[PDB]
This record gives sequence, structure tokens and C-alpha cells, in this order.
Amino acid sequence: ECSHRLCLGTCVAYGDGHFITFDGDRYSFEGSCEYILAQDYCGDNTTHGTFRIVTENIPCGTTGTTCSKAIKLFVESYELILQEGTFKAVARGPGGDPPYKIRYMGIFLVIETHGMAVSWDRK
Amino acid sequence: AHNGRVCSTWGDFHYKTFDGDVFRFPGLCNYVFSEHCRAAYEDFNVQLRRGLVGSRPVVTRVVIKAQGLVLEASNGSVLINGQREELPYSRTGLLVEQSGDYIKVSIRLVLTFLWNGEDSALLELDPKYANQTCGLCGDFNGLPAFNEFYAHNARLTPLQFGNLQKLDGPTEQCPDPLPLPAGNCTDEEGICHRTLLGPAFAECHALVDSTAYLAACAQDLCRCPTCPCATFVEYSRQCAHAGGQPRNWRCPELCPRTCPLNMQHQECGSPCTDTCSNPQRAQLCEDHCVDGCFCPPGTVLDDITHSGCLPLGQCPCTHGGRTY
Ligand SMILES: *[C@@H]1O[C@H](CO)[C@@H](O)[C@H](O)[C@H]1NC(C)=O
Ligand SMILES: *[C@@H]1O[C@H](CO)[C@@H](O)[C@H](O)[C@H]1NC(C)=O
Ligand SMILES: *[C@@H]1O[C@H](CO)[C@@H](O)[C@H](O)[C@H]1NC(C)=O
Ligand SMILES: [Ca+2]
Repeated sequence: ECSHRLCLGTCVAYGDGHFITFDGDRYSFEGSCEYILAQDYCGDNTTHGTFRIVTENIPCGTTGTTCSKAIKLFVESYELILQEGTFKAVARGPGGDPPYKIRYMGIFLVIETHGMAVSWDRK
Repeated sequence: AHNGRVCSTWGDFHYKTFDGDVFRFPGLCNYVFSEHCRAAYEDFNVQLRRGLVGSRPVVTRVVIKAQGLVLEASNGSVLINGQREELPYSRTGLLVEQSGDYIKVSIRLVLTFLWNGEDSALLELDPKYANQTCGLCGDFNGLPAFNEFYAHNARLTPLQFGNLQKLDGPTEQCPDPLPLPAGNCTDEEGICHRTLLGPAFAECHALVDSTAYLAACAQDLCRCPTCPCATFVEYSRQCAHAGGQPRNWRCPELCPRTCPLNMQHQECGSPCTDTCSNPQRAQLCEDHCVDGCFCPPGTVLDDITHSGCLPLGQCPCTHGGRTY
């Protein structure tokens, strides 16, 4: 008999391109361009969706095998680029308070949006 | 936006540094157009060679060295690490394309190099390269008028400045351009003033000063009279890069452009052309105005069979490489 608390779905995008999607499927994909790791911007209406996450493989000292990533955490009209070891902010739209929060969780940058928490190992 | 992280080279040997300077330099050898030279380990080394096509000033060869990658663009061809490659060529962090009218080499987190193929060439650099670069594009310290032209506390002329950033071949001894005598012509008909100060670049007057561009337009008028629109094109690029919205200035007489049947030639069109393979790419883009061919609103591009811009509900689908 288990408590009936809901549990957060988990996607994992790591390594040379291994992905473990939300539904538990596993596969490997070696992509070099920018790839939508997630979004609500897919539906009969795209505009009732909120966020969007793109990633691509940075080489950190050459143009060869991948060495790190580059994340683009869009949240509504905000934006956060995760590269090179820390974050940025290119907020362009309406300038309200952040719909996100930023934290240094161990060896991770963790960015929350009250229902959607992204953890980046910084590499 | 790309406020002061841009340098450019256009028309009759006109060089614009990161911080806003403009000067003419009629060099004709290889030059260090920009280079990471105030760091323990260099990240980029982009060089230009400027030559003559009959009489037209052109760029004949670019050699971008970055992070162990060598990229030699010349003769309408691209050499990647010594091997010819067919456009577009993409790898982790690097992509080179024939996008639009140009050849664009983007080395992600390093640089963005546009090369129109004959005369123009534009560099976008990361903000982290401030104060650590040196070359015709300047130092990227943000101060235009004070720090590019002081070689050990002495002020130089643009001829001397461009001659400092010179680099001979292993077996080549290229001379220096002797100073051009006085000019003539100026803007007698007023075309440069009428266009540049006209309606199109109105808000561009609020971001980029046109004085040097007016002078360059007049100087190009002194040259051939089918080649005065290079300065207007460059001003459009710069105004778009600062953030402002350039407006269409081209008229069937002012260097007319042509595009395919369903594609219109626009100044300041959205860079991410929606195409029913990804018909909503242009939703949350971040990139300023870009010139080129575009589609009338509503009918996204058809990149699946290249039938021009097509209505959303009449363009094919793709399954496993099969067209439907
Ligand atoms: C959502 O899409 C449907 C068609 O699928 C359309 O009829 C409706 O107006 C759209 N709603 C909004 C808010 O865009
Ligand atoms: C460019 O290369 C072609 C061969 O690919 C050659 O015929 C031509 O002379 C070269 N130069 C120009 C300006 O086309
Ligand atoms: C830029 O570099 C010069 C060279 O010595 C230095 O004096 C200056 O403090 C630097 N400024 C910035 C903002 O990097
Ligand atoms: Ca300076």
C-alpha cells in the first residue's frame, strides 16, 4: 500500500547523445544542430503553451567530439542561455518578475518554474 | 542586440571596427582582419586578402583559423581543414552554409562570419572576446576613437594602421598602398543624402551615425556608378545589427534585386523563414532583421520539394525520405 503522491516525470539527455525520454524510452542520437529537448509549443493551438528547451552539442576546445552542451530555457517571454559553465538572461518580452528561480544544487544549475525544474551538470 | 560586437569590410576598401570607427584602407595583401591575440591560448584567427577584379575591389580569400579548424574561402569554394566540402557543412559547434546571398560560417560561441562572395564581409564576435582581440576590426574595448590608433602613444593614419596589421606569405613580399590623392565628385546629385537621410533608415539615424557612410557613398560615386549601393547595403546591415528596423530602399533603379516567383526581396525580413516542415520556426526566434528572399505572410516555404513558398495546406509531407 503506497501513498498516492504524484511523482515528477523525468527526461534525461546526457553523454554523446543518449536520451531517456519522459515515458521511459531510451535511445541514442548524435546531433550537431539545435534540437528541441522539450516544448509546449506543439498543438492545435501552439500559443496556449508556455516553455521551450533547446540543446546542442558544444565542443569546448575544438570542433570535434562534443565536450559540453548549450541549453536555451525559454519561459513565455523570458529566455535563459546555459553555456560555458553558467547561465545568462536575454529577457526580451514583458519585464515582470522571473517565472523561474535559480539555484546551485551541488554540481548542478537548477532552474525551476514552479512545475518544471531543469538540472544541468554544467558540462 | 549585436550592438558593438560587429566589424565589417565593404565596397572600396571600407573597414568598420567593433566600436564604430570607419576608414578606407586600399591594401592589397593578406591582413589580420581579426585575431584573439591578448590571451594565453588563441581562439580565432580570421584573415582577409583583398584584390582586384578588373578594377572592382573584392575579397579574394578568407582564412579563418579557430580551435584547430582551418577554413579557407576563395574562388567560390570552401576548404575545410584542407579538403573541399559541399555546402552546407556542419559539425559540433561549426556550420558553414550558402544561406541567402552569402557564405556564412558560424562557430558557435566563437564567431559569425558572413562573406557576400565578392566585396562584403562581416564578423560577429562573442562578448567574452572584449579587449583580447587585435586586427583591423579593432580591440573590442568599446571605445572607438581613442585606442585603435595609438601605437606606443603615437596616433596613426588609416594607411599606417592597416599596414601594421599586415602578414606576408612565406615567399611573398607585397608592397603597401601609396596614399590616394585628393578626391572629387562628392554628392552632387544628392543621392547619398536623399537615400540615407530618407524615410527608410529613419530609426537607423537613432542608432548608427551616417556621416562616414555618407562620405563612403560619395567616394564610391567617385568610382564606378553601378557600385554606389554597397554603402547603403552596409548601412542596412549595421542598422539591422544595432537593433533598428531598416525599411525597403531598393527601387528598380537603385541597384534592383530579384528573387524567385513566390519569393520577394526584402530588407529586414525575419531570419527564420517559416517552412511547413517546421511551419512555426518563426515563433520565438531571436535574431534581428536580415535581408534576402522571403515569402508573403501566410504561405510558408516549401523546403521538401522546393516549389517556392506554398500555402500551409498544400505542401507535401515526408516519411522515411518519401515525399507525399
Ligand atoms: C485553436 O485552433 C483551432 C483549430 O485547430 C482554432 O479553431 C481556434 O480558434 C484556435 N484557438 C486559439 C485561441 O488560437
Ligand atoms: C573559380 O573556380 C572555377 C573552377 O571551379 C574557375 O574556373 C574560375 O576561374 C575561378 N574564379 C572565378 C572568379 O570564377
Ligand atoms: C582593456 O585593456 C586595456 C589594456 O591594458 C586595459 O588598460 C583596460 O583596463 C582594459 N579594460 C577593460 C574594460 O577590459
Ligand atoms: Ca578602442
